[PDB]
Amino acid sequence: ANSKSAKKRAIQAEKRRQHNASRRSMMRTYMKKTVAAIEAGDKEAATAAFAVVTPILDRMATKGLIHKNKAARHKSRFTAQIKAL
Amino acid sequence: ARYLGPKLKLSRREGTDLFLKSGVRAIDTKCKIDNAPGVHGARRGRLSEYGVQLREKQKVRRMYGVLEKQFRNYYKEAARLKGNTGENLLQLLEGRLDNVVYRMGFGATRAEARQLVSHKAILVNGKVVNVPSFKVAANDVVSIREKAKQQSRIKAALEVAEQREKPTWIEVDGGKMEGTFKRMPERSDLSADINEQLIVELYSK
Amino acid sequence: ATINQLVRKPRAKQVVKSNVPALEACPQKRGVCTRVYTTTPKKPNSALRKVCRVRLTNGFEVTSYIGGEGHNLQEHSVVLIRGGRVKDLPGVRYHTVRGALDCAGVNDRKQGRSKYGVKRPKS
Amino acid sequence: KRTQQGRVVSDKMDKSITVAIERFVKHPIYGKYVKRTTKVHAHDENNECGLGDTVEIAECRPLSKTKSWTLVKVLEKAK
Amino acid sequence: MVTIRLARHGAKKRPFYQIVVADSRNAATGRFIEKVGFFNPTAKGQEEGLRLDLDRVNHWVGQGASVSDRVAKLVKDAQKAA
RNA sequence: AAAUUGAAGAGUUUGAUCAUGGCUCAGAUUGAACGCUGGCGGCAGGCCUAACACAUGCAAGUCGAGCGGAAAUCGAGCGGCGGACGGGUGAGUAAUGCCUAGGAAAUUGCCCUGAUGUGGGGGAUAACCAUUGGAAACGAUGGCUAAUACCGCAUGAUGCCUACGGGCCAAAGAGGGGGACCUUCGGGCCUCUCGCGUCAGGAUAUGCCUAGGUGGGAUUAGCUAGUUGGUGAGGUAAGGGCUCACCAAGGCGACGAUCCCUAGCUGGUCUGAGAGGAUGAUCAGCCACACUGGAACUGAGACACGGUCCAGACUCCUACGGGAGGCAGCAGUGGGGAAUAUUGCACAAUGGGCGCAAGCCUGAUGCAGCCAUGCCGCGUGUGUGAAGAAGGCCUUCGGGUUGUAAAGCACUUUCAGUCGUGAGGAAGGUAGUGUAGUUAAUAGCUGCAUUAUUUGACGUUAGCGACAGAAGAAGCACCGGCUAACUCCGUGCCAGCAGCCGCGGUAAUACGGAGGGUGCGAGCGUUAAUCGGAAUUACUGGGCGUAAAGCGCAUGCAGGUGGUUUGUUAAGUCAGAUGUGAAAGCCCGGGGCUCAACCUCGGAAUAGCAUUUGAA
Repeated sequence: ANSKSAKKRAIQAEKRRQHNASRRSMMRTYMKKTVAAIEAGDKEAATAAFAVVTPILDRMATKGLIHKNKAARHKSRFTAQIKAL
Repeated sequence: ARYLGPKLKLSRREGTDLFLKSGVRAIDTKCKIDNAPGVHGARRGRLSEYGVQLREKQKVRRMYGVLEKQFRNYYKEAARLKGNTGENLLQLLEGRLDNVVYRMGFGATRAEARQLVSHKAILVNGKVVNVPSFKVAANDVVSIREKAKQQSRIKAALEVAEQREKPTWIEVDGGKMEGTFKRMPERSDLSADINEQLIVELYSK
Repeated sequence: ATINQLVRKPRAKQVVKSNVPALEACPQKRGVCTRVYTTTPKKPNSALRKVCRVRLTNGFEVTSYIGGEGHNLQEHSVVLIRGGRVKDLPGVRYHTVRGALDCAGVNDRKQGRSKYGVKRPKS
Repeated sequence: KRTQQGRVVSDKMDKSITVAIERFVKHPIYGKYVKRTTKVHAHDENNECGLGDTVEIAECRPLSKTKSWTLVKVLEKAK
Repeated sequence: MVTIRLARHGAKKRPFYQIVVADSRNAATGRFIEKVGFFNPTAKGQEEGLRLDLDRVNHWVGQGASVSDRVAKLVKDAQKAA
């Protein structure tokens, strides 16, 4: 990068990438836990996992890591998919 | 540019008087007017329609001392303007300041008129105009700056213009050395020797 | 032609052709003379007409006329060519611009000098 | 309610009518009025319509790659 | 954001400004939303120095349009004109 | 009121003719080039080629009122915001773009409006210090520390999910001032300012969809298999084969699919009586691209010109281990080319970024330089002047002509020159003071005035005066016909000319010179190129017995067209309304520059499309 500012932006963007990746990774891990249980079939364990993920999804939506709409989608789908069990 | 070269030569080609000298001596006494310029001057015959048109166009240009690019623009305006393209063209040429200071008599020729205009001798509505081709409108007052009110060429030219017929569309107090362009001339007011029709026709050809 | 015929297949625009294809729609073109020779006109006409084969910058080889009396063009002269058929000479579609690059003005021309590259006589 | 009428011209797709809409246009050059045809894949939920039927369709959201029209009403069924 | 600002037209040494509503991100002399007036800084004779449709100005300000300092001063001048 | 007033032909086929029919010419135009020539000004324009390669400088920063600090009110650092704009280019793209008109399934930083909050905690980390790797680039290791950096917890509904019934989610302080109450005298405490969260509207911006329109080729007729549709899942801001699995066999195409060639699109521009034709510089809108190819990251927004990563070609540095770079930003260089400019000045103005502001930054932009590249204006003198000078040229040797031309004699002095004067572009900034709001407040803050003071790159500015003197300022093409303008010499089918027809082989108005003339004029010619003329692709507006042209004849699908009549419908048609058809341009009226170009106000126009109401 030519300018000092460009060089900084690059550094910052890296730290943010690392941060976002960690958070995304986690939110995904907790989503996979719901998905696992809905696939296994366990209407209890599914709701349990879903209670862990709901805050995370809503938090990450406000903190920008995902959109509100994406949180809604996952929550809505997951709810149907458990109720379905 | 302005055509700077021998004047009567032009009149000889056009076969007429263009008034390029003050009319103190008759054009015939200063030149062989009935012969064209040059060694083939006493040999005139068939001109084409094109030549006939061309001559008429040149007659009018040379009278008013306008070059082609300007003259063609005048035609374009005369056309754009409402009504008679031929008449419009003449009233455009007649509305020029260098012509208007000639018609009033401040200049003995249209070329002296132009020098007067260029050299900042002339006011229009009390402002100094030194553009020959400025379009004097109706009820405009062309005057002479107090500086130039003492130029004897001007006094001269007033008495030269006494020798001509008066413009009935221009009023002049030559004592106060100011004139009013009362109104634009009609076709009837001007020379009927001019066939404007041919010039319109030339600029379709 | 009926309207319905014209609706089915409209009237065809006509492909025009350039007489000066080598210029490639440029006003002039530089080339190097490969041969400077003379050729005889098509008959009714009789002369020895000074021409040059020229390799242009766009890689065309063309024959250009060398107009006016006398010229200084050897093989390897760098000339500018313009458009212009010579009616007499079948093949010649270009003129060599006299008075431009290695081509010199026609010596001791005094009318139409600009066409032949000759400067104004110091009077 | 800017709908467009037309005629079913295929029905072989599941839940999809191809409908041929027909415009009568003055020719830009030659002045003659000319039949021109827009085909427009519409959506038919119930597989109601059949090849030949005259239907009224309406523009909607994209329902597939090529379907952004929907069957309003069948106007006249085929012989 | 939407801004009310001067857009230079006219000729070299003879600026003539259109007062325009525009997205700020545009070039001042490019894509504008609405022309709301003009400002001739060197107007003579009968030629108006400042036309400005204050109603339209207010409309846009009420929708969160900024005004440039210059247009802000011409708004005052158009109000001392009213 | 007006928004127009518009339409020319000629040459050449023959012994001659009339037709047919090419070819050619006169016009207008230009991002031109070239030749000759060249004074000034105004306003525009200026790599069309090599999306070739690029030396050098510069084109994106800013904030100390976020933070620890301190190298010298500020470097470096953290953090915020910007860097997605502005600027460039047209390579790709023939429709995933553009234009027009709709649509539904979206998001949208900054801004505005409204409503709500903003509690209580935590762990880090750069800078720094210590040590150490490296030639450098760039690192490493160990301590240290702050925040509007980051994280949890609390809290939140008019948010989101939920069939309920419920469940779930965030945030940040900083600065100015101060009455009283407090004060461990730090501050709490009040008020205002600038910030912080969430939600809802608005605005703006953008994504997505549809229809119609938007080159050439049929000596390119089949094309497609995530292909076309369905179901479900995933995925997205959002609908959707967007993706996958599965089911079905669809889909497109002679109203030209597919393929190939070419190409950024539009407003417009040029030409044209128009209908058309041609075109897409400058200006403005949209799109695409950024050494080539790929990729995402960060973010409201990028798959990012001056960011990241990877691969590649190239260039460079290297201490051989390893590094560095991307002018299609502005100047500029080389190269290519017929051909296209300064390594300028300034942020004064208009904007843009950041900032409470002051400001800082800004090759955007304003200006300046260069070039007759274009348009427009002006000048290069005016009048008088016959011996009709001389000289040149011609001559019937009489004369004619150059030519009132020159000289001479009176004048004038624009513009150049010199010296002076001298607008306008400037809005603001700062500091007082007062006021009027806020507020506990004669504080602070914000506005309004008012005083003082400061802000112009252009710039020795335009504009004006004053001088002195015609003084400093004219070419270029042409003169056989077309086509305005003719003679004499030289030449002798040579030399040469030429757009076409042709000209030249001894009295050449065609070659070359001269005299004279014609046209145009700071230009004039040539070449290239577009339209015109060309009714010569004919819709307007042509033809086919013999000039080019009726299929050898027929049958016939698609298509085209279709008798009479009633009713109905209203698709075509017609009329009107509404929305839209950007601005600029064009046109008509004005207005402003001494005029003009140019700038500018209003209108007309945008012949269309959508919706809608009528007529039949």
